[PDB]
Amino acid sequence: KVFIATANAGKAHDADIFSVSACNSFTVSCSGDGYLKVWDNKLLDNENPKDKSYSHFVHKSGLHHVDVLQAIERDAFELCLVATTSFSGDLLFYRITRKKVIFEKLDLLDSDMKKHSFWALKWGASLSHRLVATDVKGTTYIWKFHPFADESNSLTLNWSPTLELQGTVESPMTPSQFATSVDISERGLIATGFNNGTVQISELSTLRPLYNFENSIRSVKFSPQGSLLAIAHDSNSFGCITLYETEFGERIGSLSVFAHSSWVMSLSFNDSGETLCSAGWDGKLRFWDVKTKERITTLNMHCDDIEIEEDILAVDEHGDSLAEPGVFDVKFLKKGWRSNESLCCVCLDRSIRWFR
Repeated sequence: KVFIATANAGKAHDADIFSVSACNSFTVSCSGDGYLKVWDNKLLDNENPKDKSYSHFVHKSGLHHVDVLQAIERDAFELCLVATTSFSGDLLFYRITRKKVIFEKLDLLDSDMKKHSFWALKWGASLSHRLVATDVKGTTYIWKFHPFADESNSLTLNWSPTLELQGTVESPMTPSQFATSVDISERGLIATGFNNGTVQISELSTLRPLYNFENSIRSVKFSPQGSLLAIAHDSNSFGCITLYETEFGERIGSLSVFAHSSWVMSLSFNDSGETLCSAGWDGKLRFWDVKTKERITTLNMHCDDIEIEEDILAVDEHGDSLAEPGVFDVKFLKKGWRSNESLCCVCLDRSIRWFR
């Protein structure tokens, strides 16, 4: 397979772009500058992404994670939610709607929850939608989202959302350590990565530990099937991918040629679960055939890739070259989301890039 550049935005944020997510309607990025940025997916015949972009300030501590949920509520109510976590440990919620794109901050968490310092997060789309998050102390949280507070509000489509804590699962290790990453599968499995190289899988709806196994985990992603778990982890300055069968937790394989000459920062399975994209701090997006565990293609990121020459960022804050900017995050987009499976990544040169 061959992936090609379709659109990009240089100097997209005023600070580092740590995380990116997408739904049918739009890609959303978040940055250490404190802003969310929404990017229309229905972009035109090579039109400037920035002209179809909408920013919203969230928290001056900066944002390090963002995920978007988009569904229709019984052919009636368009539901589009963004969750993002800040460096202060806050976990903020915004409803998104369309003169054009509007952000509405939601008050969902109680006082008890707000004492935690949230890190990683992930929506579990459709009986109600779920959300999962970690905090820095190593605990994972599981909520159920409701667009309507009671049935009277539901019967009138009266927006009044709540978040109901289903419970938590705790960190296996001696003293508890930083939980860097999370995911939730379609089959109902939760996986949590930690900064000591450990990973604990728990059962959703039980919320009880099933098992675990043992340098820091950076990303954790269930394949769409749910039968395989890909894990990015540091290992003596290099970045490694280890695959695990998901039932007993046996390691079944790995991806190499180590996976990246520097850290593997993020993972993203395509829709079929056949391809796996690795985002690397070496500034590479490598794609892996999952079944044969074999590298298929590589995209090398360069600061001079930016279509508008004016917002090429060739040098960082200290004078060091951004010739090959590391990739903070990557996400596969479904077939018909962009204007044929798409992809999006965000890199150290403060750029966001769409492909294929």
